[PDB]
Amino acid sequence: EAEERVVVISNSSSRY
Amino acid sequence: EGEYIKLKVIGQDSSEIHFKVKMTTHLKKLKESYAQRQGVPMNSLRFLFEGQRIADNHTPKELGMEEEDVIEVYQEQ
Repeated sequence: EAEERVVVISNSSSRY
Repeated sequence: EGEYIKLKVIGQDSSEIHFKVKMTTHLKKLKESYAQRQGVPMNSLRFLFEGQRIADNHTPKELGMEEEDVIEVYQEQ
């Protein structure tokens, strides 16, 4: 039995 | 603030992964996540809603999707 799978789909600090 | 709707993505093997998306989210993001979790390239798959191809920049609003709607995934033709 597979379990339920729910996936949620939701710069000066840079140094490179 | 808009709500997430929960979509069921059904694989060729009848497996399911559910995704929560907002009504204005571009569905490319769902496609990429699904392909990642299946271990295959995104461009090897086609994603259908009521038999019609889901574009990268389709949104649930454009497609008229609602809570608990189904997306079917097939191999790209």
